[PDB]
Amino acid sequence: VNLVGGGQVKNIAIAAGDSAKAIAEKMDGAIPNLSARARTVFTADVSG
Amino acid sequence: VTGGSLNFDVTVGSNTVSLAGVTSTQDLADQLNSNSSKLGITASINDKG
Repeated sequence: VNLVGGGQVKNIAIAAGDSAKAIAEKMDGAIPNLSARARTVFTADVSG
Repeated sequence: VTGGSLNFDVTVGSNTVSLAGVTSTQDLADQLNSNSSKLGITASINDKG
């Protein structure tokens, strides 16, 4: 996946298996004044 | 690092560093930050790596 902004295109490498946290960490940084948080909120409901 | 670490040295001018056990960038980072007394060269490891 590529990034656009401030003339700093950077193909972020997202491997097969990387969690959302890792993705956030990688996409963070290089692009100036940009941040990336991660959050996994999931509910559950047991049936019969 | 395949099966071991990089036991190397660093000669900055007169004195010579005798660091050992380098497996990651962080290890060498700590080795430099500790040796900051002897070697007058500051090191820095950002979140990038």
